[PDB]
Amino acid sequence: SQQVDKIKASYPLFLDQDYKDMLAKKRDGFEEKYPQDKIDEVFQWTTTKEYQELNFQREALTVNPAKACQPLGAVLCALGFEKTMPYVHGSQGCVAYFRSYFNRHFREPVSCVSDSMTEDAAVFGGQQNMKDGLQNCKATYKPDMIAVSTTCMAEVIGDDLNAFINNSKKEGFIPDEFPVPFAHTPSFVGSHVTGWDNMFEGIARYFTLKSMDDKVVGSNKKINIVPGFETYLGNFRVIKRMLSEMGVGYSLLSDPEEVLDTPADGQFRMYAGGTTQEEMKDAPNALNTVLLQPWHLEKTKKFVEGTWKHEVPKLNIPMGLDWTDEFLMKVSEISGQPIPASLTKERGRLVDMMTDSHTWLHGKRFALWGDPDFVMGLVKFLLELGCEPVHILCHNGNKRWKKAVDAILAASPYGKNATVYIGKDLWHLRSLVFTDKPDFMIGNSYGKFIQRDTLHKGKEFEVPLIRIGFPIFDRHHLHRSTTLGYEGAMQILTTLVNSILERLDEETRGMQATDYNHDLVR
Amino acid sequence: SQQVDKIKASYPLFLDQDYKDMLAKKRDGFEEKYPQDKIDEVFQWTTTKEYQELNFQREALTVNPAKACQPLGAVLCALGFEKTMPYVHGSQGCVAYFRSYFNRHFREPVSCVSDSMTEDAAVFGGQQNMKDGLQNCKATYKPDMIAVSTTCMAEVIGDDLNAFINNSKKEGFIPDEFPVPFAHTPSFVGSHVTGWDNMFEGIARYFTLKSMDDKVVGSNKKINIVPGFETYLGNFRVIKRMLSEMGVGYSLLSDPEEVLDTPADGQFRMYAGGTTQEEMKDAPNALNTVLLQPWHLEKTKKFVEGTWKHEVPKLNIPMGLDWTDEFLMKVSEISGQPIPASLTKERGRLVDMMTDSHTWLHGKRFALWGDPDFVMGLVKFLLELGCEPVHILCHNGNKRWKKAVDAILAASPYGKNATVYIGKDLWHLRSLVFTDKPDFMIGNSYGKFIQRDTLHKGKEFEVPLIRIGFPIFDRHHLHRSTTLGYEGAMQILTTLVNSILERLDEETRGMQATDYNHDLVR
Amino acid sequence: MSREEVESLIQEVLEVYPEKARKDRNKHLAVNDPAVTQSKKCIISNKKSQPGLMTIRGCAYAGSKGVVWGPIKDMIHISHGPVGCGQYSRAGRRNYYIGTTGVNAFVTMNFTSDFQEKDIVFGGDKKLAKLIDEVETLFPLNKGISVQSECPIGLIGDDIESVSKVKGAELSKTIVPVRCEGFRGVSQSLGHHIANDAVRDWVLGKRDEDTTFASTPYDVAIIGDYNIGGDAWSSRILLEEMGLRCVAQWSGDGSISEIELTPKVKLNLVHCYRSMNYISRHMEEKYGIPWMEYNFFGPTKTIESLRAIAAKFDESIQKKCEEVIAKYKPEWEAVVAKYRPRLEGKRVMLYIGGLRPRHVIGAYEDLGMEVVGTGYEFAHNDDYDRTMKEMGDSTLLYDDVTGYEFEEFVKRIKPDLIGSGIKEKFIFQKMGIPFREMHSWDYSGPYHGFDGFAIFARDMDMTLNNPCWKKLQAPWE
Amino acid sequence: MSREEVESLIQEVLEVYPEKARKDRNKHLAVNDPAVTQSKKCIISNKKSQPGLMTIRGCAYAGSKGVVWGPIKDMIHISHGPVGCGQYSRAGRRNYYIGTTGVNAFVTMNFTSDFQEKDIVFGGDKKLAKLIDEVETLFPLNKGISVQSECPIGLIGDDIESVSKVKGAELSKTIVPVRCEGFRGVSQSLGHHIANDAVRDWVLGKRDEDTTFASTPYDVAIIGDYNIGGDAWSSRILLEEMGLRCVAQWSGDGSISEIELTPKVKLNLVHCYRSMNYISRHMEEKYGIPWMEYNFFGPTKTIESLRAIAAKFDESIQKKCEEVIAKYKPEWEAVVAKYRPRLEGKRVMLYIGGLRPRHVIGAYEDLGMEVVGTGYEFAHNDDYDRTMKEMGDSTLLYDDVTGYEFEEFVKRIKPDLIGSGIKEKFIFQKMGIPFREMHSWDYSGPYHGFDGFAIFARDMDMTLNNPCWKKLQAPWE
Ligand code: CLF
Ligand code: CLF
Ligand SMILES: [Ca+2]
Ligand SMILES: [Ca+2]
Ligand SMILES: [Mg+2]
Ligand SMILES: [Mg+2]
Ligand SMILES: [S]
Ligand SMILES: [S]
Repeated sequence: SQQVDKIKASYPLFLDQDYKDMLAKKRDGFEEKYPQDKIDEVFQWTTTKEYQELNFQREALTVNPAKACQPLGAVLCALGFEKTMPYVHGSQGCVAYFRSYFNRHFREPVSCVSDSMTEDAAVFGGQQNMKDGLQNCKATYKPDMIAVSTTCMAEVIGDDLNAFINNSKKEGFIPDEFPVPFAHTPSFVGSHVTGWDNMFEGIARYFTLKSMDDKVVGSNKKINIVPGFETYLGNFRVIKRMLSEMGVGYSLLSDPEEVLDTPADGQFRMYAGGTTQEEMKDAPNALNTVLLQPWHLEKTKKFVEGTWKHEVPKLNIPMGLDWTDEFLMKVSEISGQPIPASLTKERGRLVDMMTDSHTWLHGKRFALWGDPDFVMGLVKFLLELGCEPVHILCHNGNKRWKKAVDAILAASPYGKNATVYIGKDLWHLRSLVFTDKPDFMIGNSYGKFIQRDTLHKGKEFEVPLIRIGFPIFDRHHLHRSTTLGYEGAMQILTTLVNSILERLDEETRGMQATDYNHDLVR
Repeated sequence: SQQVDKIKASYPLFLDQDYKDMLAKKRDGFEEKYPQDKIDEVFQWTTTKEYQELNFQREALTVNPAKACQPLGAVLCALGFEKTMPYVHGSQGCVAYFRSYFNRHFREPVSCVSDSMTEDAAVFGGQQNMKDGLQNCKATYKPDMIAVSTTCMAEVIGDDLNAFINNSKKEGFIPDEFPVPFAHTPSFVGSHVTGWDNMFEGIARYFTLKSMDDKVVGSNKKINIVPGFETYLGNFRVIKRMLSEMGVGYSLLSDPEEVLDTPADGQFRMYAGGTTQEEMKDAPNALNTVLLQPWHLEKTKKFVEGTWKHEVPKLNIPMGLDWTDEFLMKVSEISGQPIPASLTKERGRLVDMMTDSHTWLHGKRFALWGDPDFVMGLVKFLLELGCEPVHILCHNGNKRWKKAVDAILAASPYGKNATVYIGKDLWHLRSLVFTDKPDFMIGNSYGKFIQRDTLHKGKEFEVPLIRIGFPIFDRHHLHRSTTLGYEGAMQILTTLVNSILERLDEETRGMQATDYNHDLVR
Repeated sequence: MSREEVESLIQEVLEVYPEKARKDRNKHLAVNDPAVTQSKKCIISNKKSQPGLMTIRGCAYAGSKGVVWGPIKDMIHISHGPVGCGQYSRAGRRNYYIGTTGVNAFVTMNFTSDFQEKDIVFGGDKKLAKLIDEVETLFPLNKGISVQSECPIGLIGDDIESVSKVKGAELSKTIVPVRCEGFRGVSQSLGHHIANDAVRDWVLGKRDEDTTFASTPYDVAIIGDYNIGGDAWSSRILLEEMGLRCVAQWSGDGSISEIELTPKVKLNLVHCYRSMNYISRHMEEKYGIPWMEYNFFGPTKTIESLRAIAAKFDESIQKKCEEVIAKYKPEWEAVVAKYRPRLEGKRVMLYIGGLRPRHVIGAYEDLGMEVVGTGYEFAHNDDYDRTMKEMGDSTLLYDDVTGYEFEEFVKRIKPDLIGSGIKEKFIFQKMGIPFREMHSWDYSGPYHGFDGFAIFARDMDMTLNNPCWKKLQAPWE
Repeated sequence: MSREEVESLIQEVLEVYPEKARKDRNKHLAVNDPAVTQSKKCIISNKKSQPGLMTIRGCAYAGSKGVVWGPIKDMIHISHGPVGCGQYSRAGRRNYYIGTTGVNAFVTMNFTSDFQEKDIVFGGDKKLAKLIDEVETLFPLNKGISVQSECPIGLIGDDIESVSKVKGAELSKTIVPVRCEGFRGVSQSLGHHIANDAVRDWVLGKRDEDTTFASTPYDVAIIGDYNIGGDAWSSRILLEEMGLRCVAQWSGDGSISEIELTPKVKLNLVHCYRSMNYISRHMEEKYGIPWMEYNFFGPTKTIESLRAIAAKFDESIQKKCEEVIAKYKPEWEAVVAKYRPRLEGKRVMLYIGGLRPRHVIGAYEDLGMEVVGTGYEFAHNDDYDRTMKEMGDSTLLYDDVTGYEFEEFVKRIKPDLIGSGIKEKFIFQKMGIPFREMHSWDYSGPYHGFDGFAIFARDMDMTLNNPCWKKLQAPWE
C-alpha cells in the first residue's frame, strides 16, 4: 500500500508488515535457505584468523578486485586531447561498460566509440571494421583526432593496428593527414593504469618520433607535465594553478578537466578543452618532462628519455608536505623560477592545520587501497600526520613499488605496524580489517560492503569508510576534490580529522551513557 | 586501570566495570536522584505538542540562545582593518570570552584588549582607564589603529567614548593624529551583528565625515564592498576572486581573511592584511557601496547614503543561483564590466550539479537557524534545490525581515510547509523537531545537543545536524569553507546531498534487513 | 509533428553518414503506423551495429551474467576471463534480493578468474578447476556455481563444459558453463538466449523425477522480472493477494531451488518476453505449462493483467481479483489526482533495451503523458510488432539508435522528458531536458504494480517540474 | 641561563612599557628563590590588571558561574543579565557529569534572562520572578535554581536577594542569589569567594539539624575538583579502593544533595586550594571538620597524598592504602618506562589560573621534564608561597602575565613545550613550540590519579614529539 502524501520507495516500503510476511513466506516455501544459525556460524568463521589464512592461500580465485582493465585507462587518456574521440578496436560491450563506469564517477557524458567486431572477424580479423569505423566516426562525430586502443578479442585474434590504420588511409577511408595515434591495450596485462601509459606513449610517438631532427631541448622554455590516470578534477586544476602562480611555462599533456566538467547551459558539448596537437608536436622543445604518477608511466618515461632526450626527474607524486615541497623545488631548478610568496604561505597554512589537528590524528590506524602512486602518496601523508597506515593494499602493485613503500614505512616510527600487500583484493582486505581492526578505511565505494560486513559482527567492530579514490559512485561531486599539492593535503587532512570526530560524536551520543564525552568543543 | 599499549581517555575509560559500579554507588548513596522511570516520563513529556505549547508561551526565560552580544561583532569588524587592535572599553571578563569564542571557531590567535574597568569606575567613570589603556596598548602592541567598542558596565555607567578619547589625545596619552574610531555597543540591544554594524559605521565616520568637501562619487572607479559579520574565510575570498575575474575595481571594507589564517612558519604575526586607512578615507570616491548582508547593516546604509551620497543597491546576500546572478548583474551595471566567460561557466557548472543531484534533494525537509542574511540566503537556495525549509529560526530576526522571508516562501511551492520564527531559541527549535520532524537540521555546533535529544527518543526520531553557520567548534577547519556565490552554492549542495546519502547508507547498512537498498551507485 | 515532418527529419539526420552507414541506418528508423502487424515491412532489427557510430548496446556477457544469471542470489557467478567485465558490471544493476552477502548470497560481489597472459597463451581450464575448489572452501554455503565466459574463453579454445562436468561430479554440485562471450551475437539479446538454454541444460531438469513438492491449483512463476528496486516484490504481493502462490521469480531475488521447482507450476507469467520467452516455450513443450505475457506498469495495465491472469483459474481467484482491484482503487486514484494535473500533455521520448520501450507507455498515459518517440537497443521484430499498436500514429521508432541520431531527433522533437540510460542522462540534462533513468529507475522504484505506480508518478513529476530547469539560461544571455 | 640572565630578560621586556605600566609589571615578575617562604618579599599578586596590556584573566562571573556553580548538575543556573556571558561560557569548561540533560541535569545548557534595554532602564526583578515560574513549568525535575549576576545587575540596583527569598518561599525551592558581577574584584578569584559564601549562606546549612544520614568513620568529601575530563572520578576510585566513602564532590559531577550532606563528613580533602579554601575554613569553624591539601598529579604526588590521607584514619585504611599503591605500581611504572625516555630533559613553561601552575610540576618531573617558568592568572601570595618550594632555583615566575611578556619570555627561554589556555595555544604553535592546553586538557584526560597519569604522558609525548614540528621551515628558506 501507499499513502499519497508520503510515498515510500523500496526503503522503507518493504519493511511494511505485509511485505515482510510475504518475503518470509517466499523464503520458507521455495528458497530452501540455510538455517539462520548456520548463516551466523559461517559469518563468524569468515571473520577469523583461520579463515584469513585460507583466504591468503588463494592462487586462482579473485574476489572483489581493486583494479580495472587497460582500455579504460586508454579512454581516459584520449579524452585529455582537443577534439579527440577515444576509439576502441574490438568488441562493443567493452565501450558500453567503459562509458558507464566513468559516467557514474564524473556524473558527465563520456564519449567513446567501438568498431563492433563480431564472431565473423575471427576468420579474417577486424580490418574492415577499422576502415568503416574510422570513416563513420570522423563523418558523424567530427573529431580532429581519433585515438585507437583495443579490447581483448582484438588482442587474442592478433589484429595489427598499425597496418589496419595505414590501410584505412591507403584506401581513402580517412585523410592521410588525419591523426590516428594508437596503442595495443590487452586487458590480461597490467591494469587500467597500464592502458593510460600505453595510449599516452602512442600519442607522443605519433606527433614526435619522425620530426625529431628540428628539435632542441629547452628551446621553448616550458616544462611538460604528464598527469597519468587521474579522476579528480581538482588534481589537474591544482597543478596548472601552482605552475601559473610560479610563472612557469608548461604544457599539461592529456588534460580532460574541461570535457569532464561542461556547464549545463542548454547545449551538449561532445568536446571541450584538452591538450592541443601543437602542444604534443612542440613537446620535445621543452626543458624537461615531469611525470606526476611515475609508477604507471614507465613506458612513457622510456620514450621521453630515449627519443626527446629529456632527463626526467626522479620525483614522487606531489602528495603531502615533503613531496609537494620536492616537486616545487625541482620545478624551480628546471624553470629558473623562484617559489613565490603565495605558495610559501599556502604551505604554511597546511602546516598550521597539521598543528591544529594533530591530537585527534595521532596514532589513528587506517586500511587503504587504490592505484600505486595514489596509495604511496596517501601512506606518506598519513605518516606526516602521525597516523599509522597498517593495511596498505594495491591490487595492481608490483614488487619494485612494494620495496619503495616498505622503505618509506621503515624510515618513520609511524610505519612500525604497517604491511604492504600487492596482488591482493578487497576480500583479502575484509579479512585484515576483522583480524587486525583499524579505526577507518580510506578507499573507493566498493569499501562500503566491507563496512557493512564489519557492522554485522557488531557496532564495536565497525570500520567506517572514508571515500578517497576511484570509483566513487555513492556520493555526489567528490570528483571535484583535490588530493595533490598543499590544497590536496589540506582537503585530505580535513576529511580525515572530521571523519574521526563524526565517529566520536556517534559513540558519545548516548544519553546518560556515553554523552559525558559529547563535548561542544574539540 | 590502564593497559599501557592501549591507553583509554574518559571515553571509553569510564565504561570499565569498576568505574560503572563506582558511579552507581555515588548516585544511590549521595545524589538523591529522581527514579529513572520519572526521568523517562519527563523526557517523553518534553517531546510532546503539549510541552511545545507551554515552551512557546515563554516571556522571560531564554534557553540555549542562537545569538551573542554586540561587542563580539565589533571585535570581528575591527580585526578586518590593517594593523588594528580591537579595544573594548569596560570589563576584562568580556574580552577573555570574545577571544576564546573566536579562537575555538577559527583555531587561530585572536588579539583584543580591555582597559580593565573595575567597580571603582562606578563613582568617577572610566576616563583614566581610557587614557592609560590607549597609551599602553599603542606602546606595547604597536597597532596603527585602535578601534574602540564597549562592554555593558561601561554602557550602564554612561561613559562618553567620544569625550574620553578626545581627552586622551588632548592630555597627550596618544598623538592627535593616531586613529581611534569608536562605537557604543550595548549588549542589551540587538545582537553581535548589531555590534558589527555599529563598529563599521563608527570607523566609516572617523575617516570621512569631516573630509567630504573634496569627494566626488565615482572618481576612483571602484565599488565598495561591506561584508558584515562573516566567519567563513572562503566568503571574503570568493567575493574578491569574482570581482577580480570581472576586472571590477573594488575595496573590501573590513577584511580579516589574512589575520584569521596566518601561516605556521615559526613566527607569530599579530596583524596581517586588512582594509587600509586609505581605503576608508577614499571610500566616498567609489561609484557605489554594496552591502553583502543588508539586514544587519542598516546604520551603515544610512551613513553611506546620507553622507557619501551612494545609491546603495537593493541586493540580497549573494547566496544561491538567483541572488548570485543578481549580485553580478548589478556589479556589471555599476562598473560597466561585462560578466566574464569564467563566471558564466562556473554558474553553469553549479546548474549542472543541481541537475545531477536534484532527485535526492527533492522534498527533503530542513530545520535551520543563524543570522538573518545567512538564514534567508540558505532558505532561498533550499527552495532553488527543491527542498522544504520547514522550521526557519532566527533568534536575532525582526518583523520586517520575517515579512521578507515569508514573501520568498509564498512565491515557491517548496515554501508551503514552512514557518519563520523570530525571537525564539534552540529550546523552541528542539520542540519543533520533535512535533514536526524534519529530515535534517542545518545549524551551528549547539545543534548537536538537539540531535542527541532526538536520538534518545529513538533512532527513527533522530534528526542529524549538518554544520553550517557560527560557531562550529566540534569539527576542524570548516571555517575555510564558502557559502557565498556559485562556489558557496556548490559547496552547500555537495554537503547537503552527501549528508542525505550518508544517512541513507546508515539506514540501509543492516545485513539481511535493510541492505537490499545498500546500493553501490546513487 | 506530421508524418511528413518525421520522414523529413529522418532523411536530414542520415545526410551526415557515409553511404554504407546511411543505407543501413535508414532501415532501422520508421514512422509508426499502428495498423501494421508485420513490423518486417517497416523496420529491421537484431542486426550488427555499424562500426564507429556510438551504439548504446552492450554484449552477450551483459545479457547472460548482468541480466539473467547474476541476480540468482544463492549461486556464485564467475566472470571468467580478464578483470574488466566483472568489475564494470559489479553491482551496476539493481536486481534486489534478501540475503547475507558473502555468506549465503553473493549478488553484489565480483568473482573472477582475472586472466593474465599465461592463461591466454596456455588456457584457463586448470585455473578454473582450482578456482572452483577455492570457492568451495571460502564460500561453503553457495548452492551452485555458474561460469560466465568473457571474450577470450572461446577464442583460445578452452573447454569449460568439461571442467563443469568433472568438477560438478567430484563436488556433487551444480556447475553451469555459459558460453556468453561478448563476440557472440550483436547485443545483450543473444546472451539472454544462451543463458536460457544453460538453465534448461544444467539446472531446470534436476527435480524431473521428484514427487515431494506439495502443489496447489494456484501455483505460478513470475518469469522475466529482475526485481529492479524491488519491482518483483511489488508484483508478487498483488498475485498473492489475488490467491495465487508464487513458487518462483526468474531471476530477481531468485534462488536455485525456486528455479528447480518451476516445472511444478500451473502457469508461467511472462513480464520480460524478450529475455525469457525461450525458456517459457521450453517449459510448455516439455512440461505442458502454459505461459502468458502481462504488464504491471501503471494501473490500467496492472488491472487488465490481474483480470487476464485470474481468468486462467476458477471463480475464487476471479472474486479475489476484484477484491484486490477494489482495495487499490483509492490508492492509485489519489496518485492520478495529485500528479496527472502536473504532467498532462507532456511529451516523452524513450530509449531502453528489450521491453520497457513499449511496456511503460500505459503508465505514462495514466498520467496524461504522450510517448512521441521510442526505441530499443536489442529488440527483435516480434517486439516491434507489439510496439506499433502501443505507440500513437506518426510517432518515431528507432532501433539500435546512434548517439548522433538520438541527439538530433531530440533537438527537433523537443520532448518535455527523456527516459533512457546512464550513458544518455547527462547529455540531455545539459540540453535543459528533464531526464529519468528507465533502467536503474534513477536509484528509486519499484515502478511495477500499484505501489510502484505511486513512486513512478512522484519521480516523473519531481524531475519534469523541478526548479533547476528554469535556471540553465543565464539572465545576461 | 642563571638569575643574572633572567633578571636582565625581565628588564629588557619591560623597556616597551610606559612608566606607570613598567613600574607595576616589574612587581609581578620574579626569579625563584626556593628558600623564600614569604612571597610578599619577591612578588605582588591579586591586584588590578593594567589597562590595554592583554591580560589573560576573566571576571568574577567566570569564577562563580563558570567554575564553582555551573558544574552542579541537578540545579539550573541562570546567567542573569544580557545574552553574552552565558553564551560564551556555554559548555566551554569540561566539568563532566552523569545525567539526562534537559530533564534531570542541566550543565551544558544556557539559561539566561537575555536583558534588553527595558530591563536595564526599569530593572530585571519582575523578569526574574517570571523566569523562575517558567523554569519550574518546563524543567520540573530541577532541584534548585542559582542566579548568576552579570555586570548590569548591581549597577542598576536590582534586588535578586528579595526575589530569591520571595520565590523560594512561594515555591518551597532553594533559589540562590549570587552577586558575581564581573565589575567585582580583579579576576576569576573573587567570584570563587563570592560563590563559596553563597553556598554557605543559602545551601550548606539546610541539613544542620537533620541527622537522617548514616555516617561512617571513613566519610570524606573531595573539595575543589571540577572533574575536567573525568578527573574527579579517576580520583574518587582510588579514595574508595583505600576504604574511604566519598560523600561529596565539590563541584564536578556534583549534586545539590551531596553538597548538603558534606557537613556530615569526617575530613575535607582539598585539591583546589584557591577556589575552595574559603568554605573549607568555614566547615572547620562551624562543624569541626578538618581539611587538608592534597595533589593527585602524577604517581609521586598521588602516592604521597594517599599515604597522608590514610594517616588521618586507622590501620585498616593505611593497609588498604598500601594495597592500592601495590595494585597501580606496575601500571604507572609501565607508563614511565615507555614515555620518560621520550621526554627526559625537555623544558616546559606553564601559565594557568590558580592551582595547576604549581600542582602539575611533580607529574612533569615523573617524566623527567623540567618546569623552567610558571605563573598564574589570579593566584594570591599564599599560592606563590606554595609555588616557590615546587619550582627550581632561578626559574621564572609571572603573575597576571601580559600577552607581550609571555611571547617575549618564550622567544628567549625557547622551551620545548608550553602548557596554557586557548587564547595562548595558536600563538605558540605558529612559533613552532609544541603546546598542550592545561585547562581543557586539549579535549583529553582525565589527568588526575594513576589512570590520568597514563593519559597525561601519552598527551605530552604525542604533542612534543609530533612530526609536524620539523616541518615549519620551508626547505627553500
Ligand atoms: S564484449 Fe572485458 S571490458 Fe572488454 S577489454 Fe576484455 S576484460 Fe576489458 Fe563483453 S565479454 Fe567483456 S564486456 Fe567486452 S571483454 Fe567481451
Ligand atoms: S565582565 Fe557579558 S560578555 Fe560582557 S558585554 Fe556584557 S553581556 Fe557581553 Fe564577566 S559578567 Fe559578563 S563576562 Fe563581561 S558582561 Fe561582565
Ligand atoms: Ca554532471
Ligand atoms: Ca590555526
Ligand atoms: Mg577518537
Ligand atoms: Mg573498553
Ligand atoms: S558486496
Ligand atoms: S545541552
